[PDB]
Amino acid sequence: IETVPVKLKPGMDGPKVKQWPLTEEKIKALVEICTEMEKEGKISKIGPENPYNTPVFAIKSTKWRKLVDFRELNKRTQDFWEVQLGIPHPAGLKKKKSVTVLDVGDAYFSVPLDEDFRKYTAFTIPSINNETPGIRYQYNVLPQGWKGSPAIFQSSMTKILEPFKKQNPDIVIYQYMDDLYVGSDLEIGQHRTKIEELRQHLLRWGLTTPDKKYELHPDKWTVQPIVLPEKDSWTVNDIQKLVGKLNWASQIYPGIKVRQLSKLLRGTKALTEVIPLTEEAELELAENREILKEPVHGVYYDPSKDLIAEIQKQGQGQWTYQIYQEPFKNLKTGKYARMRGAHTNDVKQLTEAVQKITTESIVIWGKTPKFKLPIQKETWETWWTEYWQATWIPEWEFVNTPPLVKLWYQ
Amino acid sequence: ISPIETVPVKLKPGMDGPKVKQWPLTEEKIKALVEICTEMEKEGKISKIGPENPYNTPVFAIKKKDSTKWRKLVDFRELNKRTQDFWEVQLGIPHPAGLKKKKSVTVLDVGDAYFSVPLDEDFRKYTAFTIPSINNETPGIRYQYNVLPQGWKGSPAIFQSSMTKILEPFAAQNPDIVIYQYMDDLYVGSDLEIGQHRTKIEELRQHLLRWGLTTPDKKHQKEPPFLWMGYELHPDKWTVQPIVLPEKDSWTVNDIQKLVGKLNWASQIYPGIKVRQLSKLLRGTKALTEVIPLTEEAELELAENREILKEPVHGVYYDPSKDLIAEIQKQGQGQWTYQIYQEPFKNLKTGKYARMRGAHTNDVKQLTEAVQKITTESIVIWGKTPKFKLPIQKETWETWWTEYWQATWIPEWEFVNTPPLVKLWYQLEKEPIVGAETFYVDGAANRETKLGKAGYVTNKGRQKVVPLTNTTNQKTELQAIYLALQDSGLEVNIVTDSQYALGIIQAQPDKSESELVNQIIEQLIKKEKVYLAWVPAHKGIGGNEQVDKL
Ligand SMILES: N#Cc1ccc2c(Oc3ccccc3OCCn3ccc(=S)[nH]c3=O)cccc2c1
Ligand SMILES: [Cl-]
Ligand SMILES: [Cl-]
Ligand SMILES: [Cl-]
Repeated sequence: IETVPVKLKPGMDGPKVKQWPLTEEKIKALVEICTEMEKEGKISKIGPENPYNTPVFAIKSTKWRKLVDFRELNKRTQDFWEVQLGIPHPAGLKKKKSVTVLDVGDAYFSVPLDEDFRKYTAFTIPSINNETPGIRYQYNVLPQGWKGSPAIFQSSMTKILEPFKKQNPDIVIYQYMDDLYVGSDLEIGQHRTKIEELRQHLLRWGLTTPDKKYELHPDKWTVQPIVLPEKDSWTVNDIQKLVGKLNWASQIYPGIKVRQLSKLLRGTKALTEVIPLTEEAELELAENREILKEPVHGVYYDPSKDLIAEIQKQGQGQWTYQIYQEPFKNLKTGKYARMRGAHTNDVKQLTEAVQKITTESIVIWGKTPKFKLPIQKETWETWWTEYWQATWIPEWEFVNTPPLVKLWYQ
Repeated sequence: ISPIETVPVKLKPGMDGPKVKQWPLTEEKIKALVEICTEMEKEGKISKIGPENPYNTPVFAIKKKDSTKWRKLVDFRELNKRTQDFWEVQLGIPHPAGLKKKKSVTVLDVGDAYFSVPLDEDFRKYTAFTIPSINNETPGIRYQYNVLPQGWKGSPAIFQSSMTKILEPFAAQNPDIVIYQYMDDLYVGSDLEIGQHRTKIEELRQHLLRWGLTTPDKKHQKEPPFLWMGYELHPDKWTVQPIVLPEKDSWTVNDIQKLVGKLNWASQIYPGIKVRQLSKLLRGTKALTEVIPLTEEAELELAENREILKEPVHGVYYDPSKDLIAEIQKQGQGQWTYQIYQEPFKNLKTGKYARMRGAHTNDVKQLTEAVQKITTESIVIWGKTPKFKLPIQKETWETWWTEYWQATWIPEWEFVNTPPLVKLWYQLEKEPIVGAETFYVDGAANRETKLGKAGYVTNKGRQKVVPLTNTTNQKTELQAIYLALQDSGLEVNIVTDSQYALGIIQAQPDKSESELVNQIIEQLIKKEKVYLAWVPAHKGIGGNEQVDKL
């Protein structure tokens, strides 16, 4: 068929991002993958009159998979896939009991890409020790990881899904980049059989989904409540920490009172001294505990602002996160605990946590947040692709300031 | 010229060709220009044009050694500023430690390289120039370029693509011959017998000549050692070109920068080079021609470098069949040095890491940072990460990374018991110490007066307040803790309201740019148990209120 013209935002030049150096093992995998893609027409080699570039990576199973980081090109094509060809986000997918994610990225590879736009998809396969300038390619078809690919394919996808939507009018289907999110209130077995029905329907229509032998239950998605320490007996230190955390919580929840607790510790006492609480003091504790049990007031999602995810390392394979748009206005908080395993590199847990947070943010708001990552920039840039199993890549930055508030977000 | 296919070139969108003025020149200049423009036109690299072309570009004439040659110069700045961007030519160069030994290596220099590659026809009209009349009475000689002009934005990258395509047929016929490409040169290696290799070199030359590229004969072909990019490439070893550290009485900022540069350059193969003290002098250099004094530490550091540089050192080329090993040693002063080797007495390369940015640091964190720098470099040079040999015990590192706030990647490493070792010099208590005096400390200062005070009150009734001059609200908060570290037993509980001071100590540094923090570190090592606790200031909670009286 004829191609949909793609125009960059006016006055915006193409992506000119640097290629990271890669292991020899990963370079060879990329050369192999790209040689096959060139044979199938999906990509072609290009000359020096193309100045643009987009990073490429190799990820894994036992088979090497290629991953293009289209973050920059997506920003420079936002109008094309967000305004002109935007895909609306359903607000009922979060309400579903079970949500399954299906990879439908292979559909794009049939559809040709606008000839005048191919130059902006240029990527470079790096050489070792700067021996070679690099193998340079550009896409001839809609590339995976570009946000205009699902936007262009949208009408074909809506058509292929319509017969299944008619039969199953209570099933929510939402497309974000290369994935379909399918949510139903059915029992797990019914939902699983429904997912296979959709997989077979898509296969009947020519959409291979590599799901041959991700289940998410979003009913539990909420802002977790702050939990004050419960103690049979209380020391000066214990009251001190309790008062401090309550004062920090007062920034979020107004109405916290600690004046009675402050009086309970009087004089230059000893930290290990055991101070029993006053009747008045317990009343303040009981009021603050109930005040924190309720959710915050007036915290709404602003779709004109960007979502922000903050993560803090807690130890013993436990991580906590907050998603917000303005300070102390958390839209979502959670605690990701690594599935207990031998392999436990903090990078692996951080990488797995970032993927979990990003998927929830897609299901809840239809967009990804920008992460504040508690890791050194170079360490993450070196090792993040080792455990990366997603097709998208969120924005991120690195925080060099230790929090000092880790206990507070417990 | 050549039969190579021309790369299509566009002007930057919304721009047009360069229409620049041609200022007159002397008669001997206009003469030597025509003596070259007629010989350039003869070889087809330029061509006379008519008035229809509306563009123009300045032409100048200059000579070397007042030699017979009077080279032409064209300033293509206006065109270059209006031409499309191209793929960026090679930025970094191969490192000698990443080369693999070939039984024979040859170097070939391409002559007239840019002028031997044709230029896109539709783009030639924007390259026009003029040789002026003797007195602006005669008409000018309009001309135009047919090949890649020297000093044009696209010339370097179009040549490299043309050369790479030209090499493709020979490379397919000769799959065992390695050909490095770099600017106007080709570095050809092989594992063939000298006579067999010399025949393949002559084969490459003839192939390159049919494509229009001239190349030196064996009479003019160089021989090892090759002096490439400040290196010395020998048939079985590599090292840097000789370093010259000048002797001077007055060292200007520029001179110090050059000295620090040569020393960094020498550090890739000479182990132990240090540039901390010399670089510290550079801090706030400002004027490059300013004369700066030398610290006794700086002269000592420079003296040790001269001692290191006195004897020569060389590195080895890379062998993919052997392991890649990295070993790190702490030099002191926040400086580390490392070697990368596969065999014991020969190193592929060396280097050093300094944490200049952080005021407060922990040896373990620095070691982790240095590992990261080596890992990135190993990937660039060899395409893989090394097996590390580090002066730290597993229980020491496992303790640090377990409790560190950031995520850390600890690769394969084995302990090397070669002091200075890396250890945890102290550790704060995770819970308060029963049977220990509890100091409630506080401090403050006035910003205008710069006069402050630091004091404490303890649960046993002890009280002190000390005056401080020329201090900060931050320094006094650290002074309060230092006062309580002193005047206390081997086990002490310290309660502060300063999140700043708590943050610095909780990071558990072992060195800093503050003498006060260095003194606090000394106390923390000398103590047995220290628990540092924090409370909100001005909350009037317990002891803190009484200390706040200070
Ligand atoms: N000026 C110049 C210049 C000269 C040679 C270069 C170079 O040579 C090779 C070229 C091809 C394969 C291996 C090479 O090098 C292996 C190691 N090696 C090096 C030298 C000798 S004499 N013998 C030997 O084994 C690679 C890169 C840049 C070069 C620049
Ligand atoms: Cl731009
Ligand atoms: Cl450094
Ligand atoms: Cl002491």
